[PDB]
Amino acid sequence: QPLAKDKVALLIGNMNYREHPKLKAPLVDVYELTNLLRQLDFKVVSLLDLTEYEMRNAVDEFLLLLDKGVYGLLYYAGHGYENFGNSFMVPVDAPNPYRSENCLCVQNILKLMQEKETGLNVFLLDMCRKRNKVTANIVFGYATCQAFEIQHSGLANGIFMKFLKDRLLEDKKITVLLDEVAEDMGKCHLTKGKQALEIRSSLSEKRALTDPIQGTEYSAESLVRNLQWAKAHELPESMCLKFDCGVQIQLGFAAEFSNVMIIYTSIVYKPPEIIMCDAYVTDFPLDLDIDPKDANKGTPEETGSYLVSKDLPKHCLYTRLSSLQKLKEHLVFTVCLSYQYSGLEDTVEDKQEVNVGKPLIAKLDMHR
Repeated sequence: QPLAKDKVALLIGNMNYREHPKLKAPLVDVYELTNLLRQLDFKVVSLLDLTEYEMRNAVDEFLLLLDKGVYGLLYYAGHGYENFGNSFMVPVDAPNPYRSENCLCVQNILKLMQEKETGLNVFLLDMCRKRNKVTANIVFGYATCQAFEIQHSGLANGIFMKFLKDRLLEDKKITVLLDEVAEDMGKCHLTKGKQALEIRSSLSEKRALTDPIQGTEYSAESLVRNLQWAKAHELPESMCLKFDCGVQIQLGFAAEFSNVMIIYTSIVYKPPEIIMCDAYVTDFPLDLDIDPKDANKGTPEETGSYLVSKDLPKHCLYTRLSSLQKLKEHLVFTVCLSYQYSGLEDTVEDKQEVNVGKPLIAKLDMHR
């Protein structure tokens, strides 16, 4: 039986491009792949809309986890670029036209992966393409069909992921699964008789994503890095804030991605002596680049949140923090309360600062 020393994954989805067409499929595809891999015991970091610097730093931190016998999986969905036999991943801040120096070279990552002694290393690219001795056990999948499908929900789903999600949970050698995905796509009307998937493999043994985790036992200087990566899925716990007037505010947290978190607030208790009160969140760290006109909304959809609406309580005010990878310090923000005493005309203001630590991606000690 093949064993994994540990299972680690990094998934990046780029959609909202400054100078290039916006993509739709990376949103749901990264969200669904994150859940699928977590089911298989991978410690996953998922990131949406990264700049050049952010992409390079996240890839470097992931590469650092690839110790002897470890199973790694790296997934990128977004714009891609091809130039003189080399392929490149395009970050959201890339200027138009495309330049190599602004992008991440796939061949250079493959080269760094080839120096690891991984039990398995799966590198999958799902790109919207444009032109103008000791085994590392690398399996490289390169789909150039990134084209999508609209669901009953109105959400976009990708072609490579549609076939992948139906096969990924099976206890079969990874290369055998990918050959089936290539056949599925070859029969699919959108990709029939076209260069849609290229698979490269240097896998000498029967390894699968379903393989159990071995004598994990980290090491001395791999310890902190791994504990931080394992904790990047942990939400801040719910909190109930008490104000001197007696009004109690509940603060809740939900996650779409490792760098996208939703904060919700509601008035849980209003004393009889208080006629009217309202609560709102403000003064977030500058690095997050929020804008008060996008915070404290009546519905999750108004903040740009559509993935976790079933897990979000109704009748709250919602705020979406989609740039958490930019956070270099504790997430400290203010809960403001406006209130009025029954029989009095004046509106009283009160406020308190909340520290929710370094949530999700902020747990990592990466370059920022």
